[PDB]
Amino acid sequence: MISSLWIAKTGLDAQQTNMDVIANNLANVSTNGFKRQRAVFEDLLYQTIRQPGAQSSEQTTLPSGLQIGTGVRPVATERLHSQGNLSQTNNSKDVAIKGQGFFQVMLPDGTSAYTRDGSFQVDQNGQLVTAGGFQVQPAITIPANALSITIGRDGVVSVTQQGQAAPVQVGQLNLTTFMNDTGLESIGENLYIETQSSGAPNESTPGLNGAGLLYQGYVETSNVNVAEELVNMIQVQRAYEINSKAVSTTDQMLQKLTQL
Amino acid sequence: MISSLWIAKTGLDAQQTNMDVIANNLANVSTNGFKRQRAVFEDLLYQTIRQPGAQSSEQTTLPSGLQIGTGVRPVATERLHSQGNLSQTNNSKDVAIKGQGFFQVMLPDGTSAYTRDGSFQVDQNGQLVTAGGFQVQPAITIPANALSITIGRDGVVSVTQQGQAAPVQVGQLNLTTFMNDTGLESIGENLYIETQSSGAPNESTPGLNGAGLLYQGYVETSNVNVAEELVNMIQVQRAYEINSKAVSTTDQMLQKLTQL
Amino acid sequence: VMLPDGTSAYTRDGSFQVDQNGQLVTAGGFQVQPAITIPANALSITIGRDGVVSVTQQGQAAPVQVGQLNLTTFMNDTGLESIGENLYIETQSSGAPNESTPGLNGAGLLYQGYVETSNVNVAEELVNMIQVQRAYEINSKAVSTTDQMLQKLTQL
Amino acid sequence: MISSLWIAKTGLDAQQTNMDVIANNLANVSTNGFKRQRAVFEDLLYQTIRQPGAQSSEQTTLPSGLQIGTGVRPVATERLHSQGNLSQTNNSKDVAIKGQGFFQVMLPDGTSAYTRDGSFQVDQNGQLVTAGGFQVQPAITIPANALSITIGRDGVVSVTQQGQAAPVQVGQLNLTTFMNDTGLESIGENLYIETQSSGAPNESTPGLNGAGLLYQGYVETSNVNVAEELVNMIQVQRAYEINSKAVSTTDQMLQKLTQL
Amino acid sequence: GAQSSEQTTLPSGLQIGTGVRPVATERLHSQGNLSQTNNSKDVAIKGQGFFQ
Amino acid sequence: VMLPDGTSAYTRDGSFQVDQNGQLVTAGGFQVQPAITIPANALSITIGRDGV
Amino acid sequence: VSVTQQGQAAPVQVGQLNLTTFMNDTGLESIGENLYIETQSSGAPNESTPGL
Amino acid sequence: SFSQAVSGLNAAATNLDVIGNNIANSATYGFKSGTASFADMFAGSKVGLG
Amino acid sequence: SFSQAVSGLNAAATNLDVIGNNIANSATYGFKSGTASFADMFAGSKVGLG
Amino acid sequence: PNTVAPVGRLKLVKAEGNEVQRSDDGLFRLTAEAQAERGAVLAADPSIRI
Repeated sequence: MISSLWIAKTGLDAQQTNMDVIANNLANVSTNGFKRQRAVFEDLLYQTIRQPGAQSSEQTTLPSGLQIGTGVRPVATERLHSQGNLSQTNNSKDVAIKGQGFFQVMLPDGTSAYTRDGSFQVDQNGQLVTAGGFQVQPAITIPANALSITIGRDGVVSVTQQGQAAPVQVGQLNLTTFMNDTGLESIGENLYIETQSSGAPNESTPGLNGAGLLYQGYVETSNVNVAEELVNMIQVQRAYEINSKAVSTTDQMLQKLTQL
Repeated sequence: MISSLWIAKTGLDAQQTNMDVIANNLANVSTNGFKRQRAVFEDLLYQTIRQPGAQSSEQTTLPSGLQIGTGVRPVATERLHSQGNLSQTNNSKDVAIKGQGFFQVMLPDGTSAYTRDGSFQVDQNGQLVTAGGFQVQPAITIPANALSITIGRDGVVSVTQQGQAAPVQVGQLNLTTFMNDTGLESIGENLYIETQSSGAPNESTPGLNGAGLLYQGYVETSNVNVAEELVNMIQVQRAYEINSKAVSTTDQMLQKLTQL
Repeated sequence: VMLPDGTSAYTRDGSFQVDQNGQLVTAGGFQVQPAITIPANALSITIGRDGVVSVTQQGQAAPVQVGQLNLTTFMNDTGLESIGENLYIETQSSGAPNESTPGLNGAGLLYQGYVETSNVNVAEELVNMIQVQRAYEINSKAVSTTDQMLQKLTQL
Repeated sequence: MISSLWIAKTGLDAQQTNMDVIANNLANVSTNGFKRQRAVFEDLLYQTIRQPGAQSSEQTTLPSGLQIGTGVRPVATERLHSQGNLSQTNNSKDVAIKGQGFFQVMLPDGTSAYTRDGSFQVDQNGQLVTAGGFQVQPAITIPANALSITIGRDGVVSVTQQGQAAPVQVGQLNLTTFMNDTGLESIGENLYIETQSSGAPNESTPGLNGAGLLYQGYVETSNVNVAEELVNMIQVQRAYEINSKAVSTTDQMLQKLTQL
Repeated sequence: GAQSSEQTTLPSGLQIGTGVRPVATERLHSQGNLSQTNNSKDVAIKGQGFFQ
Repeated sequence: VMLPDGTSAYTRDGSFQVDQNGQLVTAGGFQVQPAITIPANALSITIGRDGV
Repeated sequence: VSVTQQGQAAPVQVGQLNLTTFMNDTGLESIGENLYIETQSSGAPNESTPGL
Repeated sequence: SFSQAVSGLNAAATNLDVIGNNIANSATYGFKSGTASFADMFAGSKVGLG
Repeated sequence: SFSQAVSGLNAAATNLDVIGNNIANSATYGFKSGTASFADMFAGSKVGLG
Repeated sequence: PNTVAPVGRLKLVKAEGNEVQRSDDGLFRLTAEAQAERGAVLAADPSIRI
């Protein structure tokens, strides 16, 4: 009923979204290959009671007219694709990517998704799949009687057979890149898909066209700085309480007005 | 039908619009590059029952005639164009301008707006755009397979390639200065448009002719002081209560009059 | 919007729903004149800043366009006749409507997710009602005095 | 007997209905798969005293004739068919649907309802019924001596028997989607019945045609945002108070007319 | 979906809830943690079943 | 409205009730001329904006 | 009186609302619709720009 | 906001339970250490779910 | 007042990270120790930015 | 509503009052001098407003 009330309501909603993204960042602080989120707001329209720069007289102009804001809206919520710290697990079936790029994954329906976390396992049939039953698009198949699996900086993969003391190659792990990494549509189970906002994916061997290298035995931790989350949470709480105080003041004014 | 009633109406309206601008300032306390507003009021005309300085006799003159007020009106609103605090995001695509200036933006219609919020993204076509799709007017086109992006203190922007072991320039972020910054008309999405009382825009390189420098990785915070906003809220609440009391007194007086 | 009897009305209240045929209609069943239709199994309906409507699907990697929300402008907004169902119809007082895309020829823009409130100032209504109550009482007193003086006249 | 009384009565009734829906939302904030409701209003007819645009002279016309309102009337209520949060229960028979769709439930009289609340229990005959005794329409029959129940993302349900070293399929879960989710009529057991506004149902397996997936061990909570409900309650109380003030003013002027 | 006119039907009607009630309190027959007591006549079962 | 003596009268007051036979009648027993009947076991009756 | 256009920054002047004054405002003959017409008691009207 | 925090708390509790189980089964002969892997979950975009 | 304190806290965290990197990189044959360098920033005069 | 169309115009006369005589049924008519000096039937004048 009062413009002040609606403006304060929009402010409360914005602070709520900020707190929600903070909680989301803190919840999966230990998720491998997770990128933290950041929300960006913008002001809403402005009601122009007196147009700025108006022709007040034959030669005089208003230096600045009368304009009233009407609130704030969250314009976007974007990922921050930084490079997470590399851990040391000393496992043969987890690969960390240094630089840019994503592993391609064949979804059950038939489309293609992209992931950043490399921690692979083997299905019952010998295919190399990510945790969740999604196989890699180039279809790397590990044969039986495999002594060890070796992956170099490039995508080439090799398996040490029981005999002949000579490693053989059974595939290659290329990386896909995008023009706009922040435009990827994130979905559940730690996956991304392509949209119009991002560019057309381009395949590349590791170490070429700016694509990152591969390291075996390492995993990539989330780039969530737990130190900044606490101070951001304090600021969010303070701003939320201040907006609540504004709502309370407006309600007090209305209640006093209705007592006539 | 009483002058006091119409005067108290104007007083209530002035307090309401003051509270509205306070709530607007408190709403987008987290919006990047937001300049707070304050309202300036003026009194209305005066009814001269007896003319001041009129000849009261052959030699005497009235020291001061009988003049009656009419009320108040908000005459303007101005934005304090000071320098906001710079926060760090460690993002290579965030630019914060220290000093005075605005980035020029090409609206889809064909007109050009000017903004202070430096927080840029790259679309699918590899062009620097703002959060909302509006492109930067100098038309910076970042090529693909870009290892890193560097923006100096001045407007030059370079991109590191895989080869050639040297940065390559791809544009320059000239910014515009105005004779009168307050005269820019404010629209949504943190945008301002030129008006008559703002003067022709002046393109300039950063660091010259009073133009500010550019910092990469930082983002400018809004200049809002909540400590003053709280006391402003208390003051406007009390003023609204006083004006409501005046209205109630006039109503009681008129009601007792009409019982004859 | 189009009334069932063929004629077209105009409204400011943007609160739309989808019927069984996948047509964007107002809350009340009246369908929008440019005839925006939504395909089945839509995932996310987005509306552009200048009226372009797009919809996502299951496997498609790009949004598909489905319509445009061109809106009309009038020479004199106050002259439109207001029918009950939160709708306006053009009259001879207002000029002939001219339809245009948002953002051009002085037309507005569209925001998705928000709805426009009402521009009613509460603080003015209360003082206005106090004023009208007092004026009503004063006129009643005038009637009473006239009646009393007429009675005194006719008594003799 | 005065138009103002009739108008204010409609205003009070509309505010009462709004408060009623707010309280209904506030009541079952702990109901699984519950959708909040929003009431939309629309004014009543108008009385035209002077026809707008009618000639006032040979060449002039009335810019806008006299036109009096009649009040307000609620027209519809919409359910925000968004996605609620997911909470973990570690109960093997709790299934949460992520996305769009409903489980079909066979009512005792033979009709079919649709529910989104996934909390299933097995009765004495092995039927997979919902909490209330109604059985799921595809007729999933859990055999005895079942060590565990597995429900995949594609909604295929299998059991782990004593041996055989391999689970056996016992049925499938099919999800029905409607053209207009907001059009379904609710009957009050987390059940919605198909009506004319919503399209004819069409079964589809999860993960196809935009239908959502299934997560075992999770339940979807209601999408009720109390932070908005509190502000709505404040606004409703103020509006009700103002309308009561209007009624009191009309009564006072009627009394003064009576005393005439 | 009422037939509000000859052709137009209301996409969503006017319905008001009447509250909420508890329908059941289900037990969670999961497996508890086993402890050690070193007593001759203290028996714990793993899996499913009940002593009579 | 059909009067008892055959003639028809016109009324603007809308207050209708269902008779024992189901026919829609006005408050007073006089029945509406177009002869609208309501079947029993009816969940809810709706009337359109154009008199359907 | 000025009106701002779509693209143009500078407002475009469209007219001037000059107003009239009389030697004796009391002598104007009043009719309906808040209108006054000149008489012999009131002098001939003179038009001027506001403020002068 | 509350449900995401609850989910994170449960995930941390699960991780600590795994750590405790690994450290308790030390000195066991035919034993292999266990580790936990987590995964984010989103409804559409910009809507985190823990 | 928040921005200056947050900036100082971030600088201290950077210094600690550099120290930890140096201490953890001992016994690396081809290694050179790293030291951080800081600089205050002022907008005009009498205004602190961190 | 945009189909309003004029369908006629009334005829208003302006009689001073010293030259009109009442008939025997309540209507007024021009007297002999009035009809002699202003014709048999008066002419509508645009100055009359209703």
